[PDB]
Amino acid sequence: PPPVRLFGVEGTYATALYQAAAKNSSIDAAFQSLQKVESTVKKNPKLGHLLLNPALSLKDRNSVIDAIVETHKNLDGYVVNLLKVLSENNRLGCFEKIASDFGVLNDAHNGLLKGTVTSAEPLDPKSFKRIEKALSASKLVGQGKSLKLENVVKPEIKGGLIVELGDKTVDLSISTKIQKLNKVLED
Amino acid sequence: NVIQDLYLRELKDTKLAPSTLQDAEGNVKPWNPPQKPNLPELELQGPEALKAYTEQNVETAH
Repeated sequence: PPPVRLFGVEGTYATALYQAAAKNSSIDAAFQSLQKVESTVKKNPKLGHLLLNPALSLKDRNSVIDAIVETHKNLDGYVVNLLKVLSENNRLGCFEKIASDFGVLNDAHNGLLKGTVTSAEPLDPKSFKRIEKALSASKLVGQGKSLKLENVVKPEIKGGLIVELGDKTVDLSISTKIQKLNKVLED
Repeated sequence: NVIQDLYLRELKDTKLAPSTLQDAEGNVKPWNPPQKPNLPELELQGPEALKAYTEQNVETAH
C-alpha cells in the first residue's frame, strides 16, 4: 500500500486522502489545491478560522463547505469530496492538521526528507551547507530523497547542535555534555 | 571538547580547598589518660578474724 503509515487523530483521513489520490494518480495537483484552500482559510483568519470552532450545525457546517469551495472555486474534486467527508463526519478540528499530514505523506512520496539543526542561536550558512553536504554524502540521506535541513533556535539547547532526521539524531551540545559531566561530578 | 574545557577549568582553577585541623578537633573525641590505677585494699588481717569466726558460729559441726 502507499508509502509511510502515519497513524494520527484523523491522520487516517490524511492516509485515506493520500491513498485515494495515488489511485487517481494526481497527488501533486491535489496537494497544491489543498494548499490553496488551506491558504485561503488561513487568509480568512478571523471569521473562517473561528468557523473551525465546533458550534456550527450539520446543515450549517455543510453550507460552510459549500461556501468554502465557492470561496475561491477551482479546486480538485477529490479534495472537495474530502471537504464533504470532513463536514459530514462533523470534524474540522483537524483540518489544517489533515492538510499538514497530507503534505508529509505527499513529500514522503516525492522523497523529500526534513532534518533539523537545533541550536540556541542562528548558525553560520557555512554550517548549514556543510551539514547538508555531510548528510547528503552519508547514507543518512539515502539519495532518491532530499534533505530540507532547518536550523531552529531553541535556547533550551545551549550551544552546539543536534542533528535530527529520520529519527536518528546526533546531539553534541554543551548543555547535554554539561549534564553528563555534572552528574559525574555529583558522583 | 567540552570535556576538555570543564576538565581544564576545574582542575586548574581549584586545587586548594579549606582544611584546618583545629576545626576537626571540635568534631572528635579528646584523648585523656586513665584514672585510678588504685592498688587493692588489704582486709581481714591477722587471726583476729579467724578466732572470732571459730567462736562466732556455734555450729562448727552438727
